[PDB]
Amino acid sequence: ASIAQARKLVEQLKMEANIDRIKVSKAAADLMAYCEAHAKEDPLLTPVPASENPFR
Amino acid sequence: ELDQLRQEAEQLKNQIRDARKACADATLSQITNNIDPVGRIQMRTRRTLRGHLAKIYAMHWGTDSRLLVSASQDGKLIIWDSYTTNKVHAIPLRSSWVMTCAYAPSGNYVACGGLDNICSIYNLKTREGNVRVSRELAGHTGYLSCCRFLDDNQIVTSSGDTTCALWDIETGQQTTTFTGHTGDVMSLSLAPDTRLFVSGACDASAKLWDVREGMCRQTFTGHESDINAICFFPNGNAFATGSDDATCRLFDLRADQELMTYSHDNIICGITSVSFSKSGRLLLAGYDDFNCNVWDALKADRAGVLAGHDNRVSCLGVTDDGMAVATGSWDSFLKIWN
Amino acid sequence: ASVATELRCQCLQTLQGIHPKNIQSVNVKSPGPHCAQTEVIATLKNGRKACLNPASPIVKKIIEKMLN
Amino acid sequence: CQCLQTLQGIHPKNIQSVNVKSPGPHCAQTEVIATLKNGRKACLNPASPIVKKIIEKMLNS
Amino acid sequence: SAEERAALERSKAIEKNLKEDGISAAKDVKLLLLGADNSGKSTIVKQMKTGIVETHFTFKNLHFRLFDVGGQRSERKKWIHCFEDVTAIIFCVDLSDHESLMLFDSICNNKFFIDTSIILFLNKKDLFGEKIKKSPLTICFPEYTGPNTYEDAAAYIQAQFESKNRSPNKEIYCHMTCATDTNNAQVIFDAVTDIIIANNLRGCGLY
Amino acid sequence: DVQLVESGGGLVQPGGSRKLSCSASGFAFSSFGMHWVRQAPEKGLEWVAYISSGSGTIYYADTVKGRFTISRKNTLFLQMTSLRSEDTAMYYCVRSIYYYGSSPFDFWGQGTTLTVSGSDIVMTQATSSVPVTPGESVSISCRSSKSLLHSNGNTYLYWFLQRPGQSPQLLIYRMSNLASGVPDRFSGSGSGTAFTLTISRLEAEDVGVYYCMQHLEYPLTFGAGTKLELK
Amino acid sequence: DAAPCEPESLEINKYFVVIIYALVFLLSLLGNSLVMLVILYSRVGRSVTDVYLLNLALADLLFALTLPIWAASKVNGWIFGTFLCKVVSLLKEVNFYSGILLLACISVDRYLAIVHATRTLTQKRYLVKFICLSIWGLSLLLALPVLLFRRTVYSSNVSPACYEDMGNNTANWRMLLRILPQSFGFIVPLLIMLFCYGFTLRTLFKAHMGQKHRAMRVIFAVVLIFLLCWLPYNLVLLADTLMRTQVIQETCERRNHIDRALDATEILGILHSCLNPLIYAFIGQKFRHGLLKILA
Repeated sequence: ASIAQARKLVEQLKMEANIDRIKVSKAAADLMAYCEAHAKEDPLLTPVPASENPFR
Repeated sequence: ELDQLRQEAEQLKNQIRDARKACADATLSQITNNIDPVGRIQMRTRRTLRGHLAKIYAMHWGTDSRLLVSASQDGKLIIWDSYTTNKVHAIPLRSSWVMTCAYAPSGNYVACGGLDNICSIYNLKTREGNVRVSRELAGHTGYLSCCRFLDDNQIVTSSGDTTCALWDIETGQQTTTFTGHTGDVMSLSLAPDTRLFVSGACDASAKLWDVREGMCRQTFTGHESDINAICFFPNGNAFATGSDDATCRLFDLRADQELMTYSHDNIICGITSVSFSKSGRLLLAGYDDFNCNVWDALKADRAGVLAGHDNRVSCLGVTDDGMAVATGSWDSFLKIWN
Repeated sequence: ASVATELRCQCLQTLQGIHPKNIQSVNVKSPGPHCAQTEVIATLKNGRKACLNPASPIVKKIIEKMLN
Repeated sequence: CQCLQTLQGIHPKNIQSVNVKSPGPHCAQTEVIATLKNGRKACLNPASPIVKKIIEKMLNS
Repeated sequence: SAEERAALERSKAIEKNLKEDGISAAKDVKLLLLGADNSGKSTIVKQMKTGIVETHFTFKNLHFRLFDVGGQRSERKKWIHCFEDVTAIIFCVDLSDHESLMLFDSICNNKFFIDTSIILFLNKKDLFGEKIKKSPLTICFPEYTGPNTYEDAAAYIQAQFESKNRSPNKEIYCHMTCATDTNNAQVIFDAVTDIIIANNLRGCGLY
Repeated sequence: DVQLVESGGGLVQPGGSRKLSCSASGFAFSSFGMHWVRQAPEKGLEWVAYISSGSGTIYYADTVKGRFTISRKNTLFLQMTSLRSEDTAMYYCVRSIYYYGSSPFDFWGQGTTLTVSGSDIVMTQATSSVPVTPGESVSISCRSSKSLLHSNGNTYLYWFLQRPGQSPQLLIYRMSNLASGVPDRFSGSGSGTAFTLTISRLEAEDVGVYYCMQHLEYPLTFGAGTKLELK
Repeated sequence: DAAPCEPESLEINKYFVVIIYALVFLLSLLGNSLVMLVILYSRVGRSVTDVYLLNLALADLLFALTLPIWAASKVNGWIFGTFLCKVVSLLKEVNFYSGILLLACISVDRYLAIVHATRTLTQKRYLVKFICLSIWGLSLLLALPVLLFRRTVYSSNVSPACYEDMGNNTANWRMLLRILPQSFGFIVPLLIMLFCYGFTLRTLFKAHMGQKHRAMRVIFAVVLIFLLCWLPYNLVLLADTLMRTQVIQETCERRNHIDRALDATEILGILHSCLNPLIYAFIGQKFRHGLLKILA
């Protein structure tokens, strides 16, 4: 009973622990690049004029 | 050999922790400290949809950014016209204990589930003129806490019996069952590519599944209490999870660890909903403190408050064009903020 | 002076007549907001004020006499 | 005497009460004073037949 | 507004229908029925005729919607707020059977049930009396010092149950049933009308 | 299936009266607005009357107001009074549910043949007959006196097809949206006042008469009727 | 033996009367200010009683707004002119009527909420905005004669007053006008309150809550405050009505005794605006918690 559960747990842990990880700085850099690239297409942090606002 | 297996599990966990701590060369804040803050973000209530008489527990935007479906415990799921406040449909539900709702990306279907352990699919474009129940999926032993439409034919559900399942609406049989969570799965969010998804459970952990093979690719655990909401970053390589610990955290898929946490001293209430902006710069999180806060996701500093709700906000959603954000609340009022 | 929120007629009892030589001044008040009936008040030479009946012809004759 | 220049005409309806004086220590001539509805005081001619006619009107009300 | 006028008219029609359903459904009294397993919940729910089990019956022009949620094998905290608007709570206790005490303490001190008043039922009176005549009442209660009669033991159990509430804005209506009776509907109706009167009198700025 | 069957047609003496019935089955009749569309024996279609859902708003044609009455058991009625010699036609029953994204005029009734012994938007189809061969591209055109584009961006032009011996069937609604069950071979386009319907890879079953209709304001005006013929 | 009944006046009374008027003004302004600030700060839980309390507090403040003018008039007569003699009188009478009828509707609402709690008749109590508008309109209609039929009446023995004038028979016409405050201002609301609160008390006698005693005592306090405020003034007015009609004997001593009683009873009656907030609003737990939160 518990033996099978422990076997499944250790197998899942082994599978998860064998995943390549990039540096956190690289991930932060790509997130920042994505946020900067689409800055002009987000009409919530940069408000849109009432002419083009469908909820005016 | 049980002790040996437990020791092996502990050694694997220690190896995972060491590997994760090896790649944390610098934090997100030290990188984004060089960028300009977004400044104050004031959003005004453009619309108010007063149709529901009981507490609202779910909402979902149509893929066209105009239709919205809202579910309450009055027994009704109403499809709204956001631009003109009109109601296009009013669907009576068999069971009024509904805690989730979904809108199909095509727009021909809606889903709804709750304490009845059954996910119900409704056909909106029937030739007979009315809305009819196309399917009733019953394979969960616990309440369904979330559901999402992969396409017109397959839907992934999250239940309170520590399982997530993938369904086939044509036949009504679970294509794949995802297991591994220790507590009730309370949230779910499919990736933009719709090949993998994350589920936040009450065991203070979020697991990264994938629908095709059904194996938990990664597990993220940084919270202290039950996770109530989760949402994918628009890039698809990150997600944010808001828990009942009065905090929300940003996790990176490739870095495999948490990046930033959005907490304030005067915040005690736990998160009820989490949603991102179109560009991924704002993180609008709904709180049990009757208000919704807007977080500068790159600097982890608050940028505004969407006050104006008279009860706990239960659902929050941002349209696909990012024009407006809708917030549902237990006071039976949904408001569109722009 | 005195302030009253209620105005009442200044005469309670009326006499049938008075000696003209003992009358110094006579005030005649028409019916109005403060009295439904006509009130005629005569001030005597001794400082006393007396009431007179408007319906009495003697009062009208006396008024005509002093109006000479 | 309070009545120096007696008026030659006044509206009977605007007169609230009429007080008639007589020769005495404070005045050696007959004086007639009429109190208007607006609070102002006016003097009427004792020899005027109109004044006598007005006084009869109040008495015969 | 070319044919958007017809859409607006349809919207008004369905809004009128929604208000009609709300008016019709506002006349029902929703009661959350709790208790431990085999405590008499099933016995009394059918006395007046797998996710959630709902029972409805009408008594004196009042529709009683009675929800039994003991079939949910999950933590209450994640779905108990769905029943925050219930008029009252009906708690069933098997006298002739510690877990019930803990359950009552947990459900009476909940953050969502601070103002919700409970209706306490003590079923199996005859069985409790027989057990008292057969076994002492100190087996379940180590700290019970007093006579071994039925009346005082029942009063002690009721007092132990009522000691678990602290808020002064809620009341516990404790009634003893022998399960050989059909009066439970009357007790529920009287408790419900008393609770409604108390809530309305609070809402009038007069309590 | 959806079925709209009419009855009550026959010979009528001039100056008399008659009533037409429209029995509906196979759909939620209560939530559908119902129209009456009549077609002269040799001429095109002509809108007659319209009753909304719940009998809220009723509109009548100029040549029909006063004489006729429309009321809606799952049946729709038309009380015709003082029938002239120009009222002989075949009357159709049409269902036109209205909400956001709906497709009005989708299903048409069979029709009953009844034989009797100023500011309206004028829509003109310049070509009344077009010779065409199978496999080629046939383009029909329509024009409007007043621009059909609204402030919300919706242009209200509808394209119908009347096969010989059959009732009209909706093909394009709002000038660009394809109806349900229509083959992809049909396309619609237009700009304000000039509208065009393009048929690609013409087949033998696509022959018939095409009518352009406007839904900007009542009364709804149909086109003259372009008749496409084989060879 | 026939001599005019010269009025008798004491200068001591007026200077204490104006002090009382100013104290009532300040106290009523303070209480009504707290009341509306507490209710209007938060828009959550704006119940029916909240709307009734807003309307009653606004009426009480509007009534109290005219207090200094009346005190100045009682000092040395009406010297402010006829236009104010109409406007102030209209405002005061309409606010008095609005207050009394609003008390009547509050009592009716409480009776509906308590006695008929289980039945569907209590559902009819969401028409409070419309019934409040109707009450305000009815009060405005009832105060038509005071605006239309009033003017400054100068006199000789007495200082000019904000009296009435309807013609030669004004003595009887003002009498026929005075029925409305005695019937639609005192008798009808008193009967309504007594009926509704009697059945509410009877219902509360049989219930089994814990704070039923507090509700009973608050109801008794409401009834007693209303009676103590509005019974002596109406009794003195009825005594004057009987005196002028000659049903009872008319004497100079009786008349100036009645005048003094009228002054004292009006002084007592103007206390309703001050006593309304404590009796109605501040006696509830919601109001106390609200202000304690608001003060911060």
